[PDB]
Amino acid sequence: VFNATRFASVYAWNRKRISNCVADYSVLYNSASFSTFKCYGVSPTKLND
Amino acid sequence: VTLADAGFIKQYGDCLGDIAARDLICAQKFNGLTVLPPLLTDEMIAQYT
Amino acid sequence: IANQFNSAIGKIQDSLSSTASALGKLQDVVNQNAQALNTLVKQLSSNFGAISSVLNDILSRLDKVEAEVQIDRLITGRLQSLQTYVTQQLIRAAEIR
Amino acid sequence: KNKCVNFNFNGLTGTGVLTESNKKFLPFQQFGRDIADTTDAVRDPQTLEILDITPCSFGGVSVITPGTNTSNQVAVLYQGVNCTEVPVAIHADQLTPTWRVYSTGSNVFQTRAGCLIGAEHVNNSYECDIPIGAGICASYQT
Ligand SMILES: *[C@@H]1O[C@H](CO)[C@@H](O[C@@H]2O[C@H](CO)[C@@H](O)[C@H](O)[C@H]2NC(C)=O)[C@H](O)[C@H]1NC(C)=O
Ligand SMILES: *[C@@H]1O[C@H](CO)[C@@H](O)[C@H](O)[C@H]1NC(C)=O
Ligand SMILES: *[C@@H]1O[C@H](CO)[C@@H](O)[C@H](O)[C@H]1NC(C)=O
Ligand SMILES: *[C@@H]1O[C@H](CO)[C@@H](O)[C@H](O)[C@H]1NC(C)=O
Repeated sequence: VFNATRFASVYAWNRKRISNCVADYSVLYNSASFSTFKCYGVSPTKLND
Repeated sequence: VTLADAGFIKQYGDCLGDIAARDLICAQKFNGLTVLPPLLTDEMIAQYT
Repeated sequence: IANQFNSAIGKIQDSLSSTASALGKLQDVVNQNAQALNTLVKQLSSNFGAISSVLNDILSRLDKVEAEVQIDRLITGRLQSLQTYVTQQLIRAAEIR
Repeated sequence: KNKCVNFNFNGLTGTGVLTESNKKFLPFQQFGRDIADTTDAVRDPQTLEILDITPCSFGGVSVITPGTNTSNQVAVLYQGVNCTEVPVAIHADQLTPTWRVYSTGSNVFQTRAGCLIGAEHVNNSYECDIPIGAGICASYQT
């Protein structure tokens, strides 16, 4: 998702299904690489719980 | 006249399981609301009468 | 006079065995107290403008500072639900007295 | 099961005692809810059985006293409680009231009003001094 060579264009934005897996959101959210990481019904600290 | 709780003890085994679905008095008590018994029993009111 | 008293006491038993609603003054008091308690339990389902009615979900999903603003909304409305219940019960206690 | 715990199912945190349920959940249901919109049953995400959730036992505590210039002796009513829940409270873990010298027992009385500790049950009746409920009163006497 985040490092794939080619993104979709915003008029035809791609959707991937995320399923049957252990996510780690500390591995994402603690990265220095993101200018925006903005949440709308959960704090990004709580995503691992 | 049919009463809704007289106050005369709830001992968990009479309120868990099937009763935790089919009784309002367990939804009241599990939310911090309790009936207290009257000081005179109905048998003492009948002795006065 | 004795046979008329004995027959009139017979009609009390027959009526109390036959009609349903005669103790409606006592049943209305039991119904009002039950309906007021059911109303108070049901006010826990209200969000009062918070993200959830469920206090544990606010604490599962939000950090200390975000959760305080949501919990304050539930405290405000639940405290108002108790102040309403206790005022209505103080007003009913005067009718019963 | 049958023990008071801090549960967390799929991120649903709560405090309660878990029992095996006979509730008939459909495959698309993970939780059941009360009329207060609180979760009151859950399907365990490891082994798909249904667990009833019930809150850890609780009740009012009333303290029964003569005047403090008459005595420092008090009795305690755990109100709406069967006696068994006050020994089972044994303070090797926590409670809301920190004190537990009463739960020594030896002078426990079951009333309809609750579990009464620190008062001797006597068979001979008197006029009501301190009202406990359900026909029971307490008094400070020789
Ligand atoms: C307090 O709880 C105990 C159980 O822990 C109750 O004892 C049961 O009483 C019934 C009716 O006599 C019997 O069928 C059971 O066999 C008893 N069980 C045991 C383990 O003794 C007791 O009745 C309760 N008392 C009150 C007043 O609630
Ligand atoms: C958890 O383990 C049990 C036993 O192996 C299994 O039946 C169940 O399907 C597992 N849960 C998931 C999500 O597969
Ligand atoms: C309370 O008891 C003390 C003695 O311990 C006595 O001096 C006082 O007058 C008493 N007061 C009342 C109101 O009983
Ligand atoms: C009360 O009296 C009965 C006999 O009528 C006796 O069996 C019982 O043990 C007595 N209880 C107390 C607390 O003395």
